[PDB]
Amino acid sequence: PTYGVGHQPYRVVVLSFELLHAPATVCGPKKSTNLVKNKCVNFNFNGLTG
Amino acid sequence: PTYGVGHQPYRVVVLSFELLHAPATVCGPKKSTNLVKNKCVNFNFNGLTG
Amino acid sequence: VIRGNEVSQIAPGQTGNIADYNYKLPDDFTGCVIAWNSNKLDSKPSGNY
Amino acid sequence: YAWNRKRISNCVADYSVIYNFAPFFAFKCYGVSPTKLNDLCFTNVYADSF
Repeated sequence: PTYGVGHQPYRVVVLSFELLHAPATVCGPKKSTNLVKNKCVNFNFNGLTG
Repeated sequence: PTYGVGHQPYRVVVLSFELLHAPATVCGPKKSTNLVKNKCVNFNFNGLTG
Repeated sequence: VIRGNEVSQIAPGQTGNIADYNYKLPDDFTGCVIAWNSNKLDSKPSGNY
Repeated sequence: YAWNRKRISNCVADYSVIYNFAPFFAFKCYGVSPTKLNDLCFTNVYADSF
């Protein structure tokens, strides 16, 4: 405990992600909506917007 | 006081500035200079140079 | 847990001592790093070994 | 105002031993990088302390 701040304990947690290429299993709390077809709408397919 | 450094109370003061669009009212003790005409001179008007 | 010098070397494309011998991150790393102080949790007056 | 200047020359320099001496966070190097300092050669080194 007598050491300086440059030698102090540091806990490190690294979170690593994978950018799609698979069916998504972990996703946020955003509520899904029923589909609509044959209309120009704004879509959100697993974080893919357009 | 026994909490970690990430949850410690901080005092914050933000200074918001307005850039021109009005007569200048807030600056310091920099001395003004008598006006001259018809000479290629360096000017400094309210903080703009040239 | 790491030391205070070694916080900066957990980064993509950075060499050193702990990054090339203990834990290497890829250059296309897409993720987040969290680091925090642990003075009252992982230290002892006689030496934490 | 009276900082000492020490000239370092005619020696090989191991830059990995600097971290064990003082409790600092990291180097602040302009132009070069601290991790690559072990591999290139120089002519004159100057050290100033204040």
